[PDB]
Amino acid sequence: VLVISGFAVLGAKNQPAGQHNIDTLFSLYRFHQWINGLGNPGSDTLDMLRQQTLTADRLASVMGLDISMVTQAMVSAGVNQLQCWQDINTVLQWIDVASALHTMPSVIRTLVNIRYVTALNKAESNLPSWDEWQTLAENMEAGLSTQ
Amino acid sequence: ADGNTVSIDPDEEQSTFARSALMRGLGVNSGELYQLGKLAGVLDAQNTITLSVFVISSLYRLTLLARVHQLTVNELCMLYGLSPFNGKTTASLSSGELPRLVIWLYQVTQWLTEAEITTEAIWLLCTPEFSGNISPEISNLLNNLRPSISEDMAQSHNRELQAEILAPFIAATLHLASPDMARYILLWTDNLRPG
Amino acid sequence: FPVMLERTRNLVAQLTQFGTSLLSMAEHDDADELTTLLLQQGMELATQS
Amino acid sequence: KIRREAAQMQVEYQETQQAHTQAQLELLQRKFTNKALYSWMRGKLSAIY
Amino acid sequence: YQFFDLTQSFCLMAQEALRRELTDNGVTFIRGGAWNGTTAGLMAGETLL
Repeated sequence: VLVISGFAVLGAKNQPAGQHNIDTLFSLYRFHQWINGLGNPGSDTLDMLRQQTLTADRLASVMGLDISMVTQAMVSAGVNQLQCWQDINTVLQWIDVASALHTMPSVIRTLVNIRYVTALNKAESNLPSWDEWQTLAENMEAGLSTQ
Repeated sequence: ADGNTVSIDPDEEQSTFARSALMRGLGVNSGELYQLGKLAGVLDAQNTITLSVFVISSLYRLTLLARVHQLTVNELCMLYGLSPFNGKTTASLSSGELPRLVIWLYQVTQWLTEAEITTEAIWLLCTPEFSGNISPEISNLLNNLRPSISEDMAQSHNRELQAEILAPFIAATLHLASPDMARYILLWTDNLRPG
Repeated sequence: FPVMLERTRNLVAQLTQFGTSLLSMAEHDDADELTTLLLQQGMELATQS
Repeated sequence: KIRREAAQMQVEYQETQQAHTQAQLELLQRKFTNKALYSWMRGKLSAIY
Repeated sequence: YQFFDLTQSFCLMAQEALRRELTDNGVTFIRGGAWNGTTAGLMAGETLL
């Protein structure tokens, strides 16, 4: 499947197809781990991965996660379609950093978008307002234990 | 206990503090809260809901029902779809219908634990639904049936003989045990007529 | 037709024992690798012991 | 306390045991001669026979 | 692989010879699929037989 797609459905950095180096090596390793974790429907998953019919809701159903989680991952990574495994792995790592912190993907996006510049010396001061800070803290803390 | 209308939409920006409190109390994410609202049928326009103690009690009852049976919200939705009480809202559960649902759920969970079957697998093997498109196994069945057998002998009149002829191909495409078991599965599927 | 019949038949015959031989050697190979991996696992286990 | 350390490293020894047994299982499933090949075998042989 | 290619050519020319001998041009039983490339092109022998 990878060779038939010609690394187009795999994605590449600054090169056509893919150069034999550490970036493509790590990408292939993570892709193989994802294929191993696919499960029983992994055969059909790769089947429409050969095509361009692998939809976000189908991926959500196969992985067993939440469709709203997948959608907020889409809107956070900025990709409207799983054109390449670069986009796929970006979405997967966003989901991973959301799940590890037990917090919503848009909350992760808000945390990343914090330009902590505090009156210039860099791009701009993206510091949220007071109530925005309070709401963000509530959202990121809402998923903890009792003790 | 204020009665104000708040939205439980996971995609809703600026989530209500009461919504977050309900999320933390139920211990389920926003998507599972939306699924619980869908199951309860108390959903409104823009996935809103009035903050009323009756609806809160209904949601907490659903959560306790899932917890006592050791099942998640999605699995609860699947078993509700497979249950005879499917297509009904939790509000539309009478004082005698709720205990019936409880006892049915308990017996189903006990038998499922005894049989040692997972949740999505039992969903697939209990519902008559489909995956959504043609599977690679179906494509292989087509590619091994069109060449091997043509209409010449397939256009016979004996349905049982046609089933016998098609049985080895069905066994090959389903990784089955024996051609006769493939034939008997064909007999089930023909007496059922899914499509 | 008949002459072609028998020598296609026997060419198929050599093809079939070729297939059986390759299957048997593949089984022997994968047995070899599984035993080698078992020995390796045993040796690090002996190290920890 | 050195006994405790020995017990903990026994735990990691048996954990590595589980790790390489899982590796054995996955490589056995990744072997060449496998269930798909043998199902091909059985189906084709049954029909053609 | 080379021997299977030769045997397939032999069976195709035998089929053509049978077609000429029976003065018919519609009968076909060698319909490909003998070389199942997914499995190194095996189980061609019983199909050709």
